[PDB]
Formats: sequence, C-alpha cells, structure tokens
Amino acid sequence: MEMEKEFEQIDKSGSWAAIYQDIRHEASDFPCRVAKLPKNKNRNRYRDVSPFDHSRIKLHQEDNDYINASLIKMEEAQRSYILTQGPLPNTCGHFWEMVWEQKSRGVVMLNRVMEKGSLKCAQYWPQKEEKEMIFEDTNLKLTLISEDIKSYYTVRQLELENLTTQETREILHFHYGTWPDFGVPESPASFLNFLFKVRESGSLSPEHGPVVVHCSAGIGRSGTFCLADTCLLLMDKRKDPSSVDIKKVLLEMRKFRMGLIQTADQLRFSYLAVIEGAKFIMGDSSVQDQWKELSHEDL
Repeated sequence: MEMEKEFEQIDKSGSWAAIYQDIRHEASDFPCRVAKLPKNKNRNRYRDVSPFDHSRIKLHQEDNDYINASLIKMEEAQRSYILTQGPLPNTCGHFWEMVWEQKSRGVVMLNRVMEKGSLKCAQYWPQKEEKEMIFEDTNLKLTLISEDIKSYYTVRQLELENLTTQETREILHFHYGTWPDFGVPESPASFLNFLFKVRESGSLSPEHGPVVVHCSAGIGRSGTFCLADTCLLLMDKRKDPSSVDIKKVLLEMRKFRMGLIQTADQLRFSYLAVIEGAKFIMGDSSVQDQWKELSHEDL
C-alpha cells in the first residue's frame, strides 16, 4: 500500500538514484579489522567487500577462524540469513565447513561461475554424480545426488558428509542462472517464482540453520534476494502490507553487512518484487501459478 504509493512517486519524479544514494549515506559503518589482517588477504575476493567484525561468521577451526561471510539476523522478522562471497579456490573447504557448523539446509547461488569473461566463483560443488569432492583441509565430502534443471535456474540435491563423524546431511542448492552481475532479474515473476521455490523447500525454516546466500561479492544480488524475502515475511507475520518500510528494512540489514543492494535499479526491483509478492501473502494463492507461467521455467 504505502510502499506502492512511494514507488509511483519516486518513479514519476525519476529519483531512484537520489533515494538510493541517501541509503548509502545513512548506512552503518562498523570495523572489519579481522577481514583486513594480512593473513586473510587471500580469503577475500574483493578488497572493498568485507564482513563487519560484530556479525562475521567464525569457523570452528583453532588456526584461522576467518571466512568472508556475515550473519544477517532480522530480529523483528525472526529470520536469519548468511550472506557470503562466492568461494575462492582456497576457501571452498571453509565454505562447506561454515555450512556444516551453522547447520544450514539450503545454499542460494545467484551468480554464474563465469560472468563478463572473469571467474566470479569457484566450482565449489560437484558437477557429476560420479565425481565427488573431498575437502582435505576441513575433512568434508560432497556428492551430487540429483539435479532439477529448469529454463533459468537449477535445484540440486547434495550430500555433505563430515568425514570425522561420518554424519551426513542433505543440502539443497538453488542456483539462479539468469541474474546478471550488477543487474536485475528478467521480471518480478521469475524472481518470485525462484524465491518461493526456496521457501517451499523448507530451507528457510527456523528449525534449520540460516540459509546461505551468495553471489560474487555477496552484497548486490544477495542483498536484493534477502530484502525481498524479509519484507514479504514481515508483511506475512502482521498480514499488513502497509506496515512495511522497505528502506528501513534495508538499513537494518546493512547493520550486519556493508553494501547490500548495489544499484538504484536493484532497489527499484526490490520494491517491484515485494509489491507483487504481497498479492500472494494477502491470500491470492493463484498468483503463484501465474508467476510460474510468466517465468517460462518449463522451456
């Protein structure tokens, strides 16, 4: 309601850039001293994207507990997310160690391994059933069990095994294939179709650890995904769309990780996705079938 009136106003006055820059100016600034230690330079994909000390995920290793990953703990919405960079060749074991220790059930990947001619993410999961991966540094084994390939995204079932204890867990991998770096999804429908696939899996349940969300830096596409989900959840808990202030929610999220949402068009898209998703939240169940058709997932 109030967010739709605000959307129309911003969009008629052509002021998304100024709205977005105001968010950047008001965003929190907290120290990232661990991320900037010399021994961690090769654990960071981007010099200017670091986790805050207060919200960084710590590995349960005695040597070096550092990974470029942040816990976004949304107190009012009662949902947590782990946002992280795309793993590097030397941090793939750390990534799966974090998944194990945090008891996550789902991993949401919003990028491709190669984008714009460069390698934006290591190949951190196995592409063939018969070629499992072993992470010797963290003593974990990862096997591809099956995969469901749709036209613009893929859902994989992985088996993660702690080789120390021989315990195994099913991890779901939700891989969005058509969301360009620094860009927006092709439509609200295709974004929402994917988001509700993650939701329906149970991966966002409070019974599990936080879902792990990443793109290449873990702030732009990842921030858009989490902002839309949190806004929809807030509206759902209250059953009241007009009670949600997207910009306040984004500023709250930015207390836990810098730079969430990287462009004014990604902010604008977040409004579009939440406004459209509100139709489902407020009881028009049939719109989910509409998104599935408009997303052309079965092509």
